[PDB]
Amino acid sequence: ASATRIAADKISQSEIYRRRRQEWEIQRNNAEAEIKQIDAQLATLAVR
Amino acid sequence: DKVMAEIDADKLALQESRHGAQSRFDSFNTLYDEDVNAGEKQAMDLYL
Amino acid sequence: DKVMAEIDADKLALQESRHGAQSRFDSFNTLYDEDVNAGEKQAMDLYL
Amino acid sequence: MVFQRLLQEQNFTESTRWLRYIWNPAGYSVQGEMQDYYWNVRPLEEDTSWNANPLDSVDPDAVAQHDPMHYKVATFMKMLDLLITRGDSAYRQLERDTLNEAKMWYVQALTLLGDEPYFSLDNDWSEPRLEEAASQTMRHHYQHKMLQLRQRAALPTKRTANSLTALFLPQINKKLQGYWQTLTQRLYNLRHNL
Amino acid sequence: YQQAHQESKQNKLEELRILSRANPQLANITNLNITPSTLNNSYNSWFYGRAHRFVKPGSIASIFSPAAYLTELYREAKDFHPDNSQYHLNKRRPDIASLALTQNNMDEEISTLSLSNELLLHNIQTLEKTDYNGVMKMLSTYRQTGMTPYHLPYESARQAILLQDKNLTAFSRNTDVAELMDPTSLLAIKTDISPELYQILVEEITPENSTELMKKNFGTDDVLIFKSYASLARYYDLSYDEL
Amino acid sequence: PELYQILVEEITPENSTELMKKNFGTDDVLIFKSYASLARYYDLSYDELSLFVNLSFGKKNTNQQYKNEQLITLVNDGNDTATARLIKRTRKDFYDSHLNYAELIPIKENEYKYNFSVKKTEPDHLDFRLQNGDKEYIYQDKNFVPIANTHYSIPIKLTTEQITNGITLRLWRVKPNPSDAINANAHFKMMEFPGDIFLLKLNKAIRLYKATGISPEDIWQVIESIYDDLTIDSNVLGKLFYVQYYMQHYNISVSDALVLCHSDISQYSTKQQPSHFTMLFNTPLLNGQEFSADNTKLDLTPGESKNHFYLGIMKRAFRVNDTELYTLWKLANGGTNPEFMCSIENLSLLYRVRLLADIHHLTVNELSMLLSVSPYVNTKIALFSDTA
Amino acid sequence: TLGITPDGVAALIKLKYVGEPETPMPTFDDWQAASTLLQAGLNSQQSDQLQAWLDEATTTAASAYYIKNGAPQQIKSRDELYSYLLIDNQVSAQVKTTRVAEAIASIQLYVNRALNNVEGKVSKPVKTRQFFCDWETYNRRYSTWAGVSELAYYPENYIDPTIRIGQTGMMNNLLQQLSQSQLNIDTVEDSFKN
Amino acid sequence: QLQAWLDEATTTAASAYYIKNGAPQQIKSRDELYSYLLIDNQVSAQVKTTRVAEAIASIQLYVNRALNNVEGKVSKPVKTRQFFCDWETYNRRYSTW
Repeated sequence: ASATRIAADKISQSEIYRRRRQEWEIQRNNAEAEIKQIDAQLATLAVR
Repeated sequence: DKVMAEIDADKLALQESRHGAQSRFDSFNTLYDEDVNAGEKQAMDLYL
Repeated sequence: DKVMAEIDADKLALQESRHGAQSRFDSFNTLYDEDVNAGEKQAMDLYL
Repeated sequence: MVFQRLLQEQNFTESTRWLRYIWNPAGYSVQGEMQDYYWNVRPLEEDTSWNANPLDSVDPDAVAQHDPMHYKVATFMKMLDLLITRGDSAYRQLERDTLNEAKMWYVQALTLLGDEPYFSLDNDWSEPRLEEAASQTMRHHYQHKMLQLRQRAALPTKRTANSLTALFLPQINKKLQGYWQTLTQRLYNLRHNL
Repeated sequence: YQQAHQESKQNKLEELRILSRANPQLANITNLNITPSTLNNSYNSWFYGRAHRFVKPGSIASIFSPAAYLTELYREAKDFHPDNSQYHLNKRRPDIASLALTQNNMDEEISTLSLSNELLLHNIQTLEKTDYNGVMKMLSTYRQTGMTPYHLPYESARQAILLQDKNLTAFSRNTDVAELMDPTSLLAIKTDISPELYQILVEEITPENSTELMKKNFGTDDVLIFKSYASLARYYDLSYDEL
Repeated sequence: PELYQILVEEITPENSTELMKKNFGTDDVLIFKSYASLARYYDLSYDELSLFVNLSFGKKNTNQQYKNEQLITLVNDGNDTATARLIKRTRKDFYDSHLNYAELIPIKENEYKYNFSVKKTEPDHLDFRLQNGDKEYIYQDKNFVPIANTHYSIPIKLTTEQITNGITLRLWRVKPNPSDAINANAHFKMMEFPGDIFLLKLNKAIRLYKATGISPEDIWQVIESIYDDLTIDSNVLGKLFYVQYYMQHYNISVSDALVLCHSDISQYSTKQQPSHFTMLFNTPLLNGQEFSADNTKLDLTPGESKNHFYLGIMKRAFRVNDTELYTLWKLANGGTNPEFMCSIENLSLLYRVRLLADIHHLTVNELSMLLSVSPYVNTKIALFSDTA
Repeated sequence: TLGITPDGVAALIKLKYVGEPETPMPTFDDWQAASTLLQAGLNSQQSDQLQAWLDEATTTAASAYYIKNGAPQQIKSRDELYSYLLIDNQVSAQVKTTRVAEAIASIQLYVNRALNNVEGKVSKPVKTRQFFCDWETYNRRYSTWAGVSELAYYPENYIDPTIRIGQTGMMNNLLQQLSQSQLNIDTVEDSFKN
Repeated sequence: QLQAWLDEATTTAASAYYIKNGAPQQIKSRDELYSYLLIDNQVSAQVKTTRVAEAIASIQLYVNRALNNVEGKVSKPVKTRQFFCDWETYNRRYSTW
């Protein structure tokens, strides 16, 4: 029972690491959209 | 003419904001559609 | 002339926003490219 | 199970090894010489009835145990999954050396698949009424014909009219068609600069 | 029962074993050593080319099509009632038995309530043995039930006028042609008063004309024809508050 | 230039075997033997190949053999020439209102088989008749009710002249009571060629489809608008240029350019898309009953019609008033109103003038003004050539 | 502002309800002529709007007439007419549904009403077939029915290498030993030796 | 733009002519011509690749087609060298090699 308890802890740690990576992926996509938007704002500022 | 081109570049900036908002919505939707992961459900069953 | 100089300083402000958006994107990308750390993988192996 | 888990954790060079432990299309090198087979499991080579009475409950594992050809087909679909995800992981990196690798994986999947069944389909249907199609007499006659098929019935050679005209037709499975569609979409995007 | 069930199970198993190796997708695949089940010729000779005939996914002819689902549904559901019972499927809905299982009926997206209208008008035509125009003529003048008469050209005309000139501002502008228009006719334009409904509203009720007009507007005499608030509200489609 | 030489050359029975060598190489007409080899040779899809070729292969498993309302039926033993018989259904009046399909299939020479299926059966008529353009009842079986959604087969004896000219079979259900006889008619027209000339014509038709990207029914319509017997020529290529140029010039549709390029309103329907005729006239069905292009006289003066069905249908289909319709018909005949027959040949060139007003963003009164100040004041638009 | 001719305006005024004497009553064909006169004067948007409104009016006319004249005696409301005819006569005309889906919904409503014995006399021996023992879970909707029939025909689509009904304790312990985010070759070989 | 369009037209001219006139008899489609010649004739002209990478991709396609025995007659003793025992993991791509 102790061995399968600590196996549950191991798989829980693996899944929380996977969720941390997915959240970092969200943040990276948001920042890439942001840098594209500010680049296009630089373009319209040059036109103005 | 240059005023109209500024309007066009501003529309391009708005599209590039909308693309990242779309990707964030799709990523959160595919996160929400799977409540538990395979490993998360495995850890629940191991605790049980 | 002063109106045009105001446009120039606004472009400088936009560049300084874009630099920080770039640094945030690069930091999140180098966070995402390593899923687990060396210590995190070590802790997984120790639980196993 | 090990290969599926290595695919989900994306250890590709080990997942393909653990798939080589069961299926290799390139044959097997045993004591330096090649072999005459491609399936490393003998009840997959010779279809052994693992499970008599499989339809007592709804279990795809029970039906695939009743004949292991379905296990063989699912193994091939897992191989196609591995190849197209190698191609997708190569395609998402967006370098022109990796695009050749992605086209290599998609070409390898396509030449494992072969030719898509295009003109061999029917597109041919004598449309009955619902009253004709739900004929319990016709359905019973069809089952009686099936029992005559397994009892071999001497094949009476009396060429009569096809009383089973309103029978619905067999359908090819959706997943292989999805594989064909995504492979030709990948190669269309790769053969342009998309 | 157990032996017949076992026979049906093994017939389904043999059919599955025949058809699952005659798949056209699994022909040109490299190094998948699959032989046909040595009864494929027997299947094609018994059923004339059925294993030879595989169908496209998403077709009307497919065994997983909604037509196949409907066929199995009707074949298993047409026996809940005795045949002479008025709740039997073919007796309550003879249209659903003779539906042609075609790709047009499968994929042609018609609006519902058009099927309901065609079904009701076809049942009224089959009942009264007349044409559609005759049904509309009799429905434009039927006075016995509530929510009826229904003058369909009048309804088409008043909805066309309400779509073109909402709120009747042409009546307010062009007063010299508004002189020619009747106020009750403009009432019939702005809200629904059929010509038969106007004849119902405009007729006077004498003690002499009482029993005849009660036949003309209700049918039966003998004043206790509703007997309850519920029957009255159901006959006129009223709420308890409106009643 | 070589493709133009391929398209412009004529195919005689004398020049057949030589031109088959010049355009294919090998003789002996069975050079494709399969749909897959044809589609591979011409780089066609099965759908694009289905626009042209609909053979007798797989006959027994269907009751409808016509694909895109056409059917080729090649017969053997024609002195080993393998002559083909292309038959095109045309879907005339009351087709969609009273029946599912209605196909005329040749069995042998002067031996034809009528396949149909009555939708919404009528129990109170029982008098099956079958005439051709109201001339003579070909098949007539009193006391027979075709029940709903059932594929019936009726043998029909038809002469080669009557089938090579466009025939219009008319399915009747008359009642012995003197009330209404339900009319439902479709139009057929067969075309017969020897195999080599058929292959060469199909070759240049498929090459023109590959070159232009235009519809095969559309090239049928433009070749029918000028010539007969399907001879691709320089006038056909000019009209095929002009439909494309008008379709790019204005934002009109294909059939909308067809009406402008001296063709008629197309009655070709499909299960994909309805006919342009029923789209224009009967898609929002006016009084339930549909509009049928009958030769019924109707005086278009704004007070003497009293046939409000066709009048309202024309006014809604042309988006026009009574007076504006009358002056539209007056422009079509040079300020006169001889007689309106309500035929398809009048509905086209009544629609041509409306399109002429609309594509230049003019009202019909403005078009009448501009033609009144033109050098085209009292000219006959009904009697124009395509160049005029 | 009505989009017609002044003679059409005079024809509309000649349909006066109460006007001058010695003018005859407006006939039904006269009303139909005025109706198509006004109906030809609309564009496609107003034509679709008018057509939808006319359908939604003629349904509540014809249903009341059918309830009054020809129906079984138990039918007294529009909901009872729906419960009989298995097609909803109260749906506004924005809803679209093909004929086979309407027939499927009608037969499914008939089955769900017959199973609860709301009808006259349900034949109880027909109620206990295997198709109706599996009604509540599989056969009620087309999606689950097609999923069960696909699981019968192509079980290769539904087998996953991870879970299986009847897998052993050593297999489950291997799956516990194998379910991490990181799987080395040494880790999977130690798990395989275990 | 004109040059790219003319190249993308002359490839689908010349490939059909090569399939018709001079080719082994098994070649009947453009995909079969690709599978023979090991160079893709359907790629639009925006894609750039040097000659050594084209030759590398051609030989790698030839090896991956010969290992699955899709060709006529694969010499089975050549198939079991150490270089092809390490083909699946190392020698398939230049980076891992």
